[PDB]
Amino acid sequence: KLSEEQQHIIAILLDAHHKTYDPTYADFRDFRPPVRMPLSMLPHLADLVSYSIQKVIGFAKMIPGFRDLTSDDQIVLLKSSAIEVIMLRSNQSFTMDDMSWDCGSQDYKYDVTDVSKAGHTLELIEPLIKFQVGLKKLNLHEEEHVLLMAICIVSPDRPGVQDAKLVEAIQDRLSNTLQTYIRCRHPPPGSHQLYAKMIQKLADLRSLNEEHSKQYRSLSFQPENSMKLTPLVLEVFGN
Amino acid sequence: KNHPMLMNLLK
Ligand SMILES: C=C1/C(=C\C=C2/CCC[C@]3(C)[C@@H]([C@H](C)CCCC(C)(C)O)CC[C@@H]23)C[C@@H](O)C[C@@H]1O
Repeated sequence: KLSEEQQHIIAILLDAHHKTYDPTYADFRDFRPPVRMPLSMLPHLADLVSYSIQKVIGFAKMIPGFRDLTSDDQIVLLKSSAIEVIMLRSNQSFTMDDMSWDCGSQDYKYDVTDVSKAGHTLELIEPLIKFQVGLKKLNLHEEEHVLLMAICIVSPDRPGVQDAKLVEAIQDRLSNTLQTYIRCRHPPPGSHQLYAKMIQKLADLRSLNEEHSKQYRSLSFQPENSMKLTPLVLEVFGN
Repeated sequence: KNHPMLMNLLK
């Protein structure tokens, strides 16, 4: 069975997610508008990403144990995982119907061609789409989804982590909660090797992270592209 | 180093 501590952890992570992910996408109006006539989708998508960093941080703060870490380690962890959690949380809007991210209206519906209109290439976009499909196929329960995001954030192997023993202990408590949840609450056949398939997604995210960071570096070396970013995006991703 | 915005958002 799920212990009462494990039930608590799930309860908090569900709530923390409901409080940082608005499924009506109402705030999207406040973004610089999408242009599909260059890098015409860069202003819109930088604002979307910037907004999403803030939400990921809000989610992170509420992870049981996260607040016992130093502010230094909190920083390393959020800085390296932000892109990954944005990719994960975006699965909620992703749809296999047309391989797009559907945020409630045609204006806020993003496809392969919109992402390339933000200065990215297929070297990132094709594996990102593949990631989104494989993840959607897992048909995760909300409980598994929020647990996966939290485990991704609290990873002990990120470069620059000082107290790695403590980061691993916080994560172990989440990993164990996830494994037990799958065994007690996820009925076969869906549950088939479900944990190991979720952990593999965390591997895939490392590759996507490395490729995004490479193209981000190339995109942002140009001061005219950098001008189109936000201060938070520049602080978190670089330069 | 120096992440003043990230540090503000964290608390
Ligand atoms: C964000 C969210 C959403 C979509 C994410 C997407 C679709 C458009 C392209 C994105 C933003 C990818 C881009 C490769 C990132 C580019 C960023 C930059 C231009 C700065 O290098 C990563 C995740 C993709 C919508 C909603 O699910 C909220 C979530 O929070």
